Amino acid sequence: RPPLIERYRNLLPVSEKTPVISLLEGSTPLIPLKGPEEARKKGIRLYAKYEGLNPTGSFKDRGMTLAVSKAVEGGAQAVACASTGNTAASAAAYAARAGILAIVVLPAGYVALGKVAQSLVHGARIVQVEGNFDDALRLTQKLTEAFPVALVNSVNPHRLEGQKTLAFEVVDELGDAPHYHALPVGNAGNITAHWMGYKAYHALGKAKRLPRMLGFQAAGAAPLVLGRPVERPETLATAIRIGNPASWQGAVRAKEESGGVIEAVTDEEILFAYRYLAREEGIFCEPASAAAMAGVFKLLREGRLEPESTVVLTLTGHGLKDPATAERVAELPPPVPARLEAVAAAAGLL
Amino acid sequence: PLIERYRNLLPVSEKTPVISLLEGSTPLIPLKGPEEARKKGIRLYAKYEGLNPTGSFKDRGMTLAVSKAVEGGAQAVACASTGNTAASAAAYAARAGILAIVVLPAGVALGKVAQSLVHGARIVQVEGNFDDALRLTQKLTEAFPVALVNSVNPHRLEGQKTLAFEVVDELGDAPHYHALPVGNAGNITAHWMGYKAYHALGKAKRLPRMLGFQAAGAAPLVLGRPVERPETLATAIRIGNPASWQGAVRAKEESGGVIEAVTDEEILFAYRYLAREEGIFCEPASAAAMAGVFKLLREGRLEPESTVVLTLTGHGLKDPATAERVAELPPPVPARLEAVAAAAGL
Ligand SMILES: *Cc1c(COP(=O)(O)O)cnc(C)c1O
Ligand SMILES: *Cc1c(COP(=O)(O)O)cnc(C)c1O
Repeated sequence: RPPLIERYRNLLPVSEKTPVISLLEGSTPLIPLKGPEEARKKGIRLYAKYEGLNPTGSFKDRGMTLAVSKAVEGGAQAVACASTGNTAASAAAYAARAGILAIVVLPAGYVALGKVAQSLVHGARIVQVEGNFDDALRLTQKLTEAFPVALVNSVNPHRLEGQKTLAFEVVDELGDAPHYHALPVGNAGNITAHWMGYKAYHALGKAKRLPRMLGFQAAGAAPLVLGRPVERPETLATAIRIGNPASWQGAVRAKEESGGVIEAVTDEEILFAYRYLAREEGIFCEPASAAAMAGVFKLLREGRLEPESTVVLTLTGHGLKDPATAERVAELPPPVPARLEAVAAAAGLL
Repeated sequence: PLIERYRNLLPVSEKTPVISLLEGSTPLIPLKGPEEARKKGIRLYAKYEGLNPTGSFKDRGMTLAVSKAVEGGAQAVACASTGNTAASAAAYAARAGILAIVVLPAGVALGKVAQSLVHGARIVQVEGNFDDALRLTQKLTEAFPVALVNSVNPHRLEGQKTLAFEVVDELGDAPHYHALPVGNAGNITAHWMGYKAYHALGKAKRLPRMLGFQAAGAAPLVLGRPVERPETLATAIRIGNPASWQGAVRAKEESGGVIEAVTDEEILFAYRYLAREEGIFCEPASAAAMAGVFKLLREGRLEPESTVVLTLTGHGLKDPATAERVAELPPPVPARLEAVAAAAGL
């Protein structure tokens, strides 16, 4: 696992003066999937780029390594965001690695300790303000303008450049870009970066073809499917519970230029794919990440994937990011006497 | 795949069905410090096993144990524990299309087994104690087509030995010292096996001194006798009678290393240090390895200019309870730039 910035140095906005703040993120496994049967019946091969195996458990590490490295190169004493999720955790981990502050501004009483616990252990400075979520974003902006603090939010150009490397790794591995590439779409910075990576590698000549990007959003938070912002987003897939994507334009360009789509999958569909990956492929990912697999199931049922094609799915986060969704009251059989036969019977071996 | 990468050094053949989640090949992250180490030119590297498919190094052993189990036509794998072994076993069982059985004493925080459950593991609770569950799992794997995938399965040790191969492959040689946590001691046994094997190959031009560490409240190998009431927030190494006891002692003696204890406070300190200073979030049991290095460092027991590798066994995401316990949310401040800057430490 080389530092991501070093693996693609000549293709990234870095110089010899750029301080490489790396946790050896990237270079994640591209697991060939066994099925599903719907796909095998048509010679369609699926590969899961397992981004949950990045340092903080999310693909965001790809963008953060570059963003914090550049921030430091600029003399920044800290980075900031107004996120309560995987962004804050990634920012905090890299800030810690750099020896600088990670600042997260949020409306008081909004988040639970459990959700920001990861970023806090990394020493994140979480500032709850007595105001609205608009007050937090705003105060964040001014912090970035009055002090040496870099904003590492969704639109940070460096986060997008770093996230582009995922496409590079896929082509390096497969020998070419896949026919299709599915992934979840929240603020849409990831699908925008994926498309950037593919176009860049294509121009470089390492990728002969360009994949059709397949973006999927939860039905309850599908502004890019609906073609309008969603004021009241909702879904068990927290990572993509977004009503106004920050990289809206980037997503639409990626979709259009790649000849792809951005469609919706229901929470039931997301939950189904979530279970499928865990029980059938042995891959535990976040519900939002599962949306990508739900998306492939959807198009397979609709007969919209060409036979004999290759499909790559970016499973964005690790299942451990959201234990709650995995801890529904199990309702396990009652205990059995400490007798072997009883045990084998309970284990279903008889 | 790990099994393919080290095919010639593992007990496999063309007949072995490879059940892999592409585990292994984890990052060997060079640590910035601590200062105590920089002071003596002692370089530290963290082999981050928390980035394996299920979040712990055990996947190294599980891929081999399950693959061999299937080679023998096993209809299932089983273990008498909660936590990482259960989760790793369940994930690979799912991958292979066979059952994962987890036998536990009756009377169980779903968090201890939620990860194995999401993979579809079958939990069987028996009305008896820990020994009854283990005794029953043993008899179960002897009578039925079920492989026992606990710390003493020989295939798990062989698979886990690969960690040493990778460390040598990347550094270009074996390190002067290799620290890691010790629960059932299968991991330290495997690490030594790996170094010995690479030594026979000429890959390692030196043998590292193995430095094992246990939580003070669960340090049987440090006390020379079993602990009937093991205690420690470091759940993964809260083991009173290590199943791979002799293997550990041999690793310690033959390598000229040690197996010492660190307190829960020292473990939390190392845990905070890794995340806050190196940006590495690991499970508390894993931090005991860094705690151990901190200990020998202040005792002046690590040769200057030497290389020290630490196996951080699991990912911090494995233990949210401890993370929440350590985390603290500051009180709200007014929504004013000066109040925010002040609180952000600017
Ligand atoms: C941030 C995140 C997303 C959403 O990605 P965008 O670039 O906002 O579209 C999806 N899944 C996970 C696990 C994430 O962390
Ligand atoms: C299993 C485990 C240990 C203990 O390893 P032993 O082989 O039992 O010595 C330590 N840390 C983690 C994260 C583990 O999963």
